[PDB]
Amino acid sequence: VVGGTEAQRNSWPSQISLQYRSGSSWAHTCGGTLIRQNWVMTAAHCVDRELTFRVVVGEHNLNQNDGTEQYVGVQKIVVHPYWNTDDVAAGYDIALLRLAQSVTLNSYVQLGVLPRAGTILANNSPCYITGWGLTRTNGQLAQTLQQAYLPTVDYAICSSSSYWGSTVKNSMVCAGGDGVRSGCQGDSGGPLHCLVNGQYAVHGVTSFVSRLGCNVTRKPTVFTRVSAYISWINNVIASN
Ligand SMILES: [Br-]
Ligand SMILES: [Br-]
Ligand SMILES: [Br-]
Ligand SMILES: [Br-]
Ligand SMILES: [Br-]
Ligand SMILES: [Br-]
Ligand SMILES: [Br-]
Ligand SMILES: [Br-]
Ligand code: NA
Ligand SMILES: [Xe]
Repeated sequence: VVGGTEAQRNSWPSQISLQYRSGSSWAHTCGGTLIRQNWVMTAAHCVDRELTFRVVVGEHNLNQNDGTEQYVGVQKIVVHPYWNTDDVAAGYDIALLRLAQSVTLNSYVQLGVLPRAGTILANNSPCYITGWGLTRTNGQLAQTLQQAYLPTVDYAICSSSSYWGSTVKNSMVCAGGDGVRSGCQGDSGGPLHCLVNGQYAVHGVTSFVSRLGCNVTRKPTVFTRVSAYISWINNVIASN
């Protein structure tokens, strides 16, 4: 998250850190959203590689004991069957991870609430992106969970020529684009939390930014629109 501020440790308890094994250690690669005690919603591109993944729930500082973490292996990965890794602009950047164990809920570990199917936010709706991704373009990961205020940019504006043109699809949510604040690498798969009727819900799964860089004016961060995938998500959880 570029231009973010440090999240309070109990503000976004469905955020997870998706990590892969590297040697005798684990490296954060992506975010995700806990949506069931044994299911995480993340971006399909996050699990393109044939790695060993784990999820950490109740994580705040990647590199320090918080006293609240639960570490759990990924037992099954269900990528959207229409996903194509060399066409992120096609969409379908969404995947569900079944955990090897059901995690325990507490103030630090809670299910993310998802929007109702079909729901589209008004232009400039209030949202926060959260994650441990780079804090600058070609920078380094955040040690502590970051949040940045990233109002939505609706499909008409974001699919216009000045913005993303035909690269963005209506199955995506755009947010930000102010040149200062953005998602960045390592935020992929994590949530966009948008305030609706007084409740935050996860409307977006972070998918991509500009090849030019993370905080690029008129290149808002692009997210998979969760409310386009509610039936998919329910079908997968019900079948697995
Ligand atoms: Br949350
Ligand atoms: Br559950
Ligand atoms: Br699998
Ligand atoms: Br269990
Ligand atoms: Br909703
Ligand atoms: Br939307
Ligand atoms: Br829809
Ligand atoms: Br749906
Ligand atoms: Na930690
Ligand atoms: Xe990203």
